[PDB]
Amino acid sequence: LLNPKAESLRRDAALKVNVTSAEGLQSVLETNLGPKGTLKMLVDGAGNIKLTKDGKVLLTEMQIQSPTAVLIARAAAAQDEITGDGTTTVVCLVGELLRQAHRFIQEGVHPRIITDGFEIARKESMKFLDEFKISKTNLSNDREFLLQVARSSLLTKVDADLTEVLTPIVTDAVLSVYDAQADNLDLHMVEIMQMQHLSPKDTTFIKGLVLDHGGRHPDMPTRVKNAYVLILNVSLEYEKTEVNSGFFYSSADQRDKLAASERKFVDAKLKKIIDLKNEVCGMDPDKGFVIINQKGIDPMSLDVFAKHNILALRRAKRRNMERLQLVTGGEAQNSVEDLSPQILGFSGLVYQETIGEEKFTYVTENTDPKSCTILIKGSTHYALAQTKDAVRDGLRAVANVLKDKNIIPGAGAFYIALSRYLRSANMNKLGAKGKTKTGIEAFAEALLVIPKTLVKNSGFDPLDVLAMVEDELDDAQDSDETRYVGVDLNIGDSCDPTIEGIWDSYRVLRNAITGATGIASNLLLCDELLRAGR
Amino acid sequence: ERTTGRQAQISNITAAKAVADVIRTCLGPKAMLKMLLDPMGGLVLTNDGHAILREIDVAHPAAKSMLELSRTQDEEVGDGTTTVIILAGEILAQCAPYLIEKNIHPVIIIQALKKALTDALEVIKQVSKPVDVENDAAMKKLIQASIGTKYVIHWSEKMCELALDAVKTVRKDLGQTVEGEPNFEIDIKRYVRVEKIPGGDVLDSRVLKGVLLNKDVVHPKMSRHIENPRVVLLDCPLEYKKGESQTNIEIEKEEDWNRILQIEEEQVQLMCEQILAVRPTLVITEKGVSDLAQHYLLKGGCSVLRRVKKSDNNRIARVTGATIVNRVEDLKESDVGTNCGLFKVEMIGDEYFSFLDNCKEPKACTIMLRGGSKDILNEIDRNLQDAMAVARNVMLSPSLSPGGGATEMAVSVKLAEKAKQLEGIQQWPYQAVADAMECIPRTLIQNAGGDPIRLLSQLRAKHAQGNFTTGIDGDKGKIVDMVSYGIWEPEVIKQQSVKTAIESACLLLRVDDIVSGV
Amino acid sequence: QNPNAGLFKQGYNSYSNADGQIIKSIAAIRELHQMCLTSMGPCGRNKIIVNHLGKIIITNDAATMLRELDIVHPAVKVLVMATEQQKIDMGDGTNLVMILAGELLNVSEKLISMGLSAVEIIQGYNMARKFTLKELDEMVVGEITDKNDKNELLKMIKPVISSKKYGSEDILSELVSEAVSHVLPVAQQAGEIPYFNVDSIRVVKIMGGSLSNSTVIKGMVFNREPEGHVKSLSEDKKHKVAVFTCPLDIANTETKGTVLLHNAQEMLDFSKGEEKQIDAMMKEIADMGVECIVAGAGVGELALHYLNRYGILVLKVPSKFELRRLCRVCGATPLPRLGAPTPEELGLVETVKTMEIGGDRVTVFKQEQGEISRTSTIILRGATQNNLDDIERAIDDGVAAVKGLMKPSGGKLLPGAGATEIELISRITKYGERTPGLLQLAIKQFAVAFEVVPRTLAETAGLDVNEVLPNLYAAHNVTEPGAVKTDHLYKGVDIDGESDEGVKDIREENIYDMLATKKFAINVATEAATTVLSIDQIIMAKK
Repeated sequence: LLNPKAESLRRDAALKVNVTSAEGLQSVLETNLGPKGTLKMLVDGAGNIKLTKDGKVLLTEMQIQSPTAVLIARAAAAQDEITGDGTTTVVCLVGELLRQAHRFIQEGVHPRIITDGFEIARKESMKFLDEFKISKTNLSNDREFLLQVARSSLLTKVDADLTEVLTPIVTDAVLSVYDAQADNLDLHMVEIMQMQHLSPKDTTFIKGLVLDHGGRHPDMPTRVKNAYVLILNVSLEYEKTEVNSGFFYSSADQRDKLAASERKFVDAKLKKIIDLKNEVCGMDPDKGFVIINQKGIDPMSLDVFAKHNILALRRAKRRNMERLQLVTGGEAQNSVEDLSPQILGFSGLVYQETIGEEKFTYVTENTDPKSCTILIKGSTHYALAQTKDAVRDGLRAVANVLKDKNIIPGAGAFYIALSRYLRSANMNKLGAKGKTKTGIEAFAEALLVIPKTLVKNSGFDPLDVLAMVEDELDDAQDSDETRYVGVDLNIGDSCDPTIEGIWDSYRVLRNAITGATGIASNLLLCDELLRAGR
Repeated sequence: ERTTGRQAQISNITAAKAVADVIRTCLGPKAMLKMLLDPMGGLVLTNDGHAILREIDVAHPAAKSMLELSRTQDEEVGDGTTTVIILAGEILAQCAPYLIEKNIHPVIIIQALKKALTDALEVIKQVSKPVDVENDAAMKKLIQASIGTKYVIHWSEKMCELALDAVKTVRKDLGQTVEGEPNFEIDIKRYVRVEKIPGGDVLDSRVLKGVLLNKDVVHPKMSRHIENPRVVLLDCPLEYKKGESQTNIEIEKEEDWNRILQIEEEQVQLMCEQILAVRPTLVITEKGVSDLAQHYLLKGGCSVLRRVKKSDNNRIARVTGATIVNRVEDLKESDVGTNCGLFKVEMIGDEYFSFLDNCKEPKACTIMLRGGSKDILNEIDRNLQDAMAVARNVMLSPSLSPGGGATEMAVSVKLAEKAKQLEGIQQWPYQAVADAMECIPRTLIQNAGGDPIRLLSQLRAKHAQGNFTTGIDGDKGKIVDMVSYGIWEPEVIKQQSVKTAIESACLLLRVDDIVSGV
Repeated sequence: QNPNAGLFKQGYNSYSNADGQIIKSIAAIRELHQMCLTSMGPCGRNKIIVNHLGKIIITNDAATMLRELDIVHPAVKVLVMATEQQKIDMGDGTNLVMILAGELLNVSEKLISMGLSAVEIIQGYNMARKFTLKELDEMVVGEITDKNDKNELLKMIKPVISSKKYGSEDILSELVSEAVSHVLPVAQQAGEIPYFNVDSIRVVKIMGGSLSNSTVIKGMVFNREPEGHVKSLSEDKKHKVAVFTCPLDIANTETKGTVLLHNAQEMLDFSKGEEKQIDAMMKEIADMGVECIVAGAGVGELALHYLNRYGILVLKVPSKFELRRLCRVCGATPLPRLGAPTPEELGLVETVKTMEIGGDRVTVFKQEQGEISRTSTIILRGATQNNLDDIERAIDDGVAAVKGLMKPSGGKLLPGAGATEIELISRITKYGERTPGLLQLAIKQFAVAFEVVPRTLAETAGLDVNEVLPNLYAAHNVTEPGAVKTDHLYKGVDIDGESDEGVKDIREENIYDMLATKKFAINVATEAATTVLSIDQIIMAKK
């Protein structure tokens, strides 16, 4: 009962293959869970090596041969487009759920019963999530909570040393773009830049924008205080006769004379620019003048600008000009003849940074730039990639926390509490039937994988840590008090996540649980494997 | 190359069984999922029976024939895509030992299968229960089963009404001894296509008792509302005409180029007068229409539509009765499409309309669907197609049969009881068919996670000693009364599934060898 | 390279149900089930089996084939033991038991394929067995009244011979009836006191002629040359017969006593002693009236001369069984010593003569008026050894069956040729339909298992089963204008072979089967089937 050029799995072979693939994927992503996890090394074969820990990036870049593993990875990748985190959690939950389901199936439990039990446990876990969350306040002085959230997000991705650098940077960058008002949050207001030949710890935060192109004249001021930003779209390069002409001569002296005569066109515009500079705070103290000049500038015009204590850039990207239109408030002048003071903007200190391979300009310290820039600094490609990924993850986590005020303490407290709540309530109710108890117990046990994996990664024995956490929870319940009990990966004993400062996003946990349950149900319902199209 | 003896029959039966076993688990709400693995790295976990039977490649010709049968039934009938294959495969498997072990000739098996088909149809008719096809409440309740628990669950309330209204508009309930029973001549594919109108809500959707045309007036100075419309259809364009053979235009003076325009005016005027001779109110031409022709037709007091596709005219001739004449000079007074309702062009949702409805029964209509987005419109269109197919199945025979395998179990029991009294060699295939009918309840029990043996035995005992309305519960998995739980399926689907499965089994049994040939 | 997991007992042969051994055992049994299916029925056929001595064995008995065939699989051994039990206890129906067990296992295979647990199958088989055994009591049509007459005996003898030697049942039944009538006592209507024994009739064959030349002897027959000058005795009644075990020679002591003639003195002394002792012993035996002397050992030259002198019949019987038969016939007691004609130990034979049958002369010891013998001998004639062997087997089967006519359902008669099987099929099907639960499938399969007998009869006769089987079903399942079935309800399975339509009624040929035989065969077959099905794993240790 088969056809050529095809292969199929019969009886329970499909279930065994799917379970094995899920276990393999879990073991692949088991070691990188939590701040105590490890990093994976990826080689593309072209000489580029990536050292990454984020589950989404690892799944996207890594090639997967097992079709079931491919399906699991693709399903878990949805977390990135919804919550931005929890892919590893989804994979671990799917793996443990499939392990338990296979164990029960070996005892004769039909897959549909397990699926129904998983659905019931999912509903109960959603109820527990609703009852267990903590409402965050809307106070504008919540900077401490944002710092705690950023630290929690970063510790999972960094070596615990760059955390002190990235936490304040991420917190400030996210807070500046989203003021203490309803409005809205858009992470596109935060620019991400990378620089080479610098120490990893050099990463800093810039209030405003940073321009790639720098000055090209030694006499330009290094720093300009309270500068007026001028954006000019008219090219200041050498101009020729407006009508048909040429350079026909017997000696280069005639060509030089013709060039000097033709330079008057640029000279006239330079005169207007200098007049504007002089009129607007020409000699006022603590004032400056900076010109962007999107288009190119002739060296003679650069020297003319420098001799007037004017810092002029050239050959800037249109995107940079559009960003400056808001960062500095200045407008782009299409024609010098219509140039007027109203075009000029205003900005704080303007500093030029010289690098061996390039030169940057800073246009930060703006009254209301409605944007900010984060400068990732590193000496190696992998370090820069890791820093960028950590910064983006922290930005997304803080944005999710700000937009969604529902906050749930982490440190493994949520998973253990949910497992206990399920084991109690589902067994006390038995709302569907006894036969669903197998699936209920499987789901409850699988939900405990995350704390066990975290403890295993931290090097401590999961049994003792789980026993201590359960004992503390039992004591709290006997005391008739509300208490959150988590896992301290540094000491090994139990700890209160609300005091240490470990928190998890409501959306992340909700989506991870839903996705894991859905993937487990879909895989457990696979009766056979079919091959076609060959 | 060549296969002789029982080997060819064994090969065909094995191919049929292999095809059936794949989808054996595609029945019931508890249907299991399947993995489709392409030669590349992509795969899906779709559980749709049609998708499984479509994406599965089979080398054996019998499997290809079975897949083609299922694909054809997927459009001929609204349901039973997987039931037909499962039933045919089970029947073939049951008949296999008789052909192989009992040395029974295929002709006897085929005849017995046909007789069992007749008996099964009789039993299905006996066990079916009537429904009220005239009361809208009963039809809405029945059709809600195929509309709820879907993307259109939100608008189900109005979706049921829209589908029922469309089906009734295309449904012709007639009974007499002169022309016979038309069988309602329901055609959804051709004359029920849904028109997607952006904007509005589902509750705003209406059923047009005719054809809706999206062609606006070809000239602003044209009537937009006729209370006594009459449609005339033509193909030949109204413009300058050249000779059948090569035609050359030779002009000496520049001003003489107006001769072509004068000839065009003369010909167009003659054609327009010929068209107007039949007292028309709207002129539809498949080919292009010149501005002069539009002016001449307007002078006669009628509207003009040009470059209209044949698809519109095919339905216009059905809802208006207008006869299309290729040549204008051959137009006849009797070709005018009288008995037309209106030419109203009221715009809905910033879209152009042209209603050609009436209070007649042309067995054609148009569904004016409204929605808040294109995705909603497409999903509602698909759900309305499914609901109208279900309603057509229900209304083609005012009765329904119990679901959950009760009908199959009752058919098996009655077939066994009748076969016990036949007293002939054919008794064996009748028992094989009766046993194969048990496939559906076995699949339901297996998908529900119950006992495949004890539950089936209890159901069979209940049918033998109790009523035939007992079946397998989709959720509980126990033996319960289908009527109490509201589990039902249309009788038409069951009859068609049984007939097609038995006919396919007979056809496959007829083939006793596969030989190379071109 | 392939790892081996789950095996811990031994590398020796071992089977478990995890790999479907429950069906593999049935498949293995099918190898001999097919062999035995060709033996049952009047149109059965023999098979050629080569013995370990290089001889050719041809027989229609399935039990003989099983004995001459090598049995390896324990599942086959179970059926072999069941067949042996059937033969020992009943003496007939080995084919019935074997075929019924095979069909029960075959249907059990289908039940297992359907997914029914073996426990339910066994329970249903037990229930169906009990139902069938109870029903067989009501299926009796006729009954043997135990008149001991040849006409009544033939009714049971004829069907027994059939299916063992086809085409000669008419003559073999007459021969068996004649032989039985010579040994049956004067009694009627008495089934509690045994009268007939299986060993009461001896079967012998003589080459030459045909079966039509066979006859029956009213006494013991010896097929060995007398080795003497006296060939037969006169017709005088009550001839005294002396039976000896020591060779007829000079009497000596128990220890040693060897006589060796080395020289003239020893020669003369031993010659005189032997002559005097032999002469005295023979004279003393003759004076008592002994006309015949039978010795289990040889006879000396002087012994032969003196036996001729007194006209004493000379006969040697090296077979102790023949000596026991002679002693039973005449009542004589074996004499371990010579010259001891004790009247209390001498027997009496009314007539002793040498008769020529087909050119071969044999000695017959028969009784006419006094000391009537309770044993008889059947002499078979034929030019073919295979036919003679088949006839001997048929005669033995008939003799064994005759002993079964006692009270315990011996006289009860059932309609043969599958009619009883069809009636049981219908009754068991009805019972299974009435029986609730999963046992109905097992009851229906048990009923179906009985369809083999009509199928085997149709196939062995060359008839088309596709037409015979529905005809049989219609004949046994009829609708009559009344609440009670009537007309010909005893239609069986006919063999025809020349021209016929449908089947013939049993009463036309009086083909009946013993109730006890069928009942015991069904019981044994069901027990064997249950035993085989109850084994889901076989574990053995290497020798």
